[PDB]
Amino acid sequence: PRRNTLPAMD
Amino acid sequence: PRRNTLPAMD
Amino acid sequence: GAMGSMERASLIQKAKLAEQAERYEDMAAFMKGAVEKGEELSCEERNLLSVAYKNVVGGQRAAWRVLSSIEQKSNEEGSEEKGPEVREYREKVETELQGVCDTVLGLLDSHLIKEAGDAESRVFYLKMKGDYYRYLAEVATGDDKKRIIDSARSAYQEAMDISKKEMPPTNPIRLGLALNFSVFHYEIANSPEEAISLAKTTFDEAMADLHTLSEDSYKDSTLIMQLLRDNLTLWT
Amino acid sequence: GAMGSMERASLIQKAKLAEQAERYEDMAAFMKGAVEKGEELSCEERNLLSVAYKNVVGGQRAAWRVLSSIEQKSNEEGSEEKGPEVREYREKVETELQGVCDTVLGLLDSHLIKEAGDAESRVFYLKMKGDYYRYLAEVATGDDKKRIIDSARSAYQEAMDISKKEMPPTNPIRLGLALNFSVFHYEIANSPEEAISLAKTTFDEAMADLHTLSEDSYKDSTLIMQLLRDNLTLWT
Ligand SMILES: [Mg+2]
Ligand SMILES: [Mg+2]
Ligand SMILES: [Mg+2]
Ligand SMILES: [Mg+2]
Repeated sequence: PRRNTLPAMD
Repeated sequence: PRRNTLPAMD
Repeated sequence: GAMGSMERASLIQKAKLAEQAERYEDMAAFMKGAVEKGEELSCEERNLLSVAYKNVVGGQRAAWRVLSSIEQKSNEEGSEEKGPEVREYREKVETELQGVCDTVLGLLDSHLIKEAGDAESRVFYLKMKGDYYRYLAEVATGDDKKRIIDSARSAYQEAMDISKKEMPPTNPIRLGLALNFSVFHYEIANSPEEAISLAKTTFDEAMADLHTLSEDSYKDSTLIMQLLRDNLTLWT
Repeated sequence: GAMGSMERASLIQKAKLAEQAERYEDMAAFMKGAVEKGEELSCEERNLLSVAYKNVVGGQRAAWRVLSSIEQKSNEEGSEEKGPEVREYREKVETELQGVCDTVLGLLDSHLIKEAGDAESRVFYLKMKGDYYRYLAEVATGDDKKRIIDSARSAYQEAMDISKKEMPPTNPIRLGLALNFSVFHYEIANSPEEAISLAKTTFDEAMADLHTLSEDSYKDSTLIMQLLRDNLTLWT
């Protein structure tokens, strides 16, 4: 599970 | 559901 | 040839790195460069070539079908005119798709097919030729659409004649050829009955040959027989 | 500018077609062409620009991380030498990634940021600037790695100062900025405590502002607060 950043890939 | 052909995309 | 400067072995090593990176454009350019070294391709190298271009052209076919569907909706009765942008962009993608198909057909023609003496290599390349004439046929609308279809049928038929004389009915290239040739009959040649007959006959003869196979060969073949059975379930 | 010949409106229409086709390279080239017409971008057009380049650079970052991992494994003790191919191909992908980052930073610099007067547009562009300096920082190893990191922090900080004075704590651009700035603290700047503090504080202040929102605004904001909470669950 990778930490989140915005925006995300398709 | 699409009919199958080989090889298939990743 | 921007790959003419790189070692054949480095081109093959980087095609495998590109596959793991999911960089299929790079993978195809590397395998294009490897083919242009003029040596025949090993079994593994043929798979890399095929896998690379199938992913490239598969991304283009998916995009072509989305744009072609938007373009048809904008040609309905009561559709609001939006101008030429949908048609222009569908044309751009289509032209790019035809270039990839022509690149592959150029590699098979110069000179992979004429140097392929073994059944497994020659059937593999003739299948590829049928497949890429088939992708061109999916977008063809002019005078040459009939000629493109016959170019696909002709390459498919020659591969089928060889594979029937030279390979067991469970050989994965033979089953993959039959799967793809069957779908050509169904959705390109308007021969749904021929499509169903070839898939049933291919499935039945492989089933009868399974007892000769090792557990790993058995897994390879049964995997492709399941795709034949899925198509048959969809068409009947 | 190979897009200098196309209408701004046709470039925007084709960026949207390219998104539906999942043709992100085309989408970015179209939005690059739209920006180079020299007019400011609307809210929707800013999202298209951001969405297009994020997918392009995201494919490159994923590939860079696979190749960098293979390259590190081949530098182990008891690793079998395989030659320079892994390093050369990781360098090629990395150079292509740096070019995309430089293209985006060039658009923000010429001249999107200096014409962006509204809080929402200026915060959006300054966030983008921090993000693309961050992607350069992910692959930087030389003298300028410190300067790249400070270029990212500096753009992030200015966006944060504006968004704090000019936007509610639930504004999606403000929450997206805080999410990304937080991750910069965690994995780029070696400030995991600062990363956790910003994410907790951003989450808490938005929670307290949710009561002012409509159901659709509430769905937009809560979606981003859930990403903040996921990062916090991963880091604590
Ligand atoms: Mg070269
Ligand atoms: Mg019948
Ligand atoms: Mg132009
Ligand atoms: Mg602590």
